[PDB]
Amino acid sequence: SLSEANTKFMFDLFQQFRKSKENNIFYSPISITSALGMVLLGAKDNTAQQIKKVLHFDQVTENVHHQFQKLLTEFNKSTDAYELKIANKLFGEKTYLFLQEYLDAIKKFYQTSVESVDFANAPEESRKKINSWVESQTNEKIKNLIPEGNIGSNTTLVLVNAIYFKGQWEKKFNKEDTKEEKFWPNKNTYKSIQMMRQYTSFHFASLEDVQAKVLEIPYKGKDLSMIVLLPNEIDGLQKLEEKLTAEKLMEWTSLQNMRETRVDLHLPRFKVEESYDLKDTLRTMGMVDIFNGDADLSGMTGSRGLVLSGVLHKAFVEVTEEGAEAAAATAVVGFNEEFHCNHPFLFFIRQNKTNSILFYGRFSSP
Repeated sequence: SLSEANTKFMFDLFQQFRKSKENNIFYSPISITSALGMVLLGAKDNTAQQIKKVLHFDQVTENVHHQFQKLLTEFNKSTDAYELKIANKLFGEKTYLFLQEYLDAIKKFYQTSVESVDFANAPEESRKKINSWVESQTNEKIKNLIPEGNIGSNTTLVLVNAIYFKGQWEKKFNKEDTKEEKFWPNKNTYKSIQMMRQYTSFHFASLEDVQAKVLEIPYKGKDLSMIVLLPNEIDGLQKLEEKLTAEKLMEWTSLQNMRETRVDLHLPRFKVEESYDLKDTLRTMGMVDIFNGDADLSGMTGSRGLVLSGVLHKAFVEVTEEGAEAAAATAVVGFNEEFHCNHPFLFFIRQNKTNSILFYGRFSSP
């Protein structure tokens, strides 16, 4: 199952991300999968086999690219209550020729469009053009995706994925009920925060065992939901993080294993913005040939010689009384019950029909 593969890669990412100093974590695993999927399509031999393993695409069954193409289709839908959109794009050096085969394949499986830019003579201005396209696909929430240092006059390829979601809560919060309260990042310390509050019935589950609770907060239309995992104890997050695997997430957070239940939901207004340099991270995870001289990306060009210089990700979420807005992008460069979220919690945004986790995060502090 592909949904499962993507969710496993999501946890493999999370364990790496835990090592940086940043308190909050927020990223789109699907955006990253999509960008690396476009790289895989042009990879060969061992270069390809390492990518497949990192993405868990070697564990999907029946061609994976076809299954991903079906997913991409589902992720482009707007109603009156929400917008979800995803796009893939290839920016190549103007004078540089890709295999028609490779172009047809990314067009077909990843809906990728192609734009030619002048990296050779204008690498800085090319950088800024890619960064603006990304703004343009993210309601301007992802700015400066690719910082200086990453594009040069020898750059021949930047593959980019952008994903954007904005949706209304099915049951909105009343701004009149929002109040300043303390948020405790640790047992013995606090920061002020605007706490939204409502009493309503939601699918709920108590996970007595990791000493946590789970809540589903639907978006209007119920195509998407935000799932939140709240440790029972102020300091219990570290255990929950150790025990939450893809298999456990799938069990605990399915409708099947939750129940409609009335909850004083207290959820803070919050905003998270984070950046990731993914090169060394993916290297650790198993993707080595692609970043060095062994690289085989001859499926892109017809011969070896292309190597990836970087992989960058940036992500944004904001939660308000009306709903939530979430965005991310990835660049690859080549050459009765209470649920009170007043201490750290995990959250994610899921597309319910496909069971896909589009965005995943940890809120540790305002």
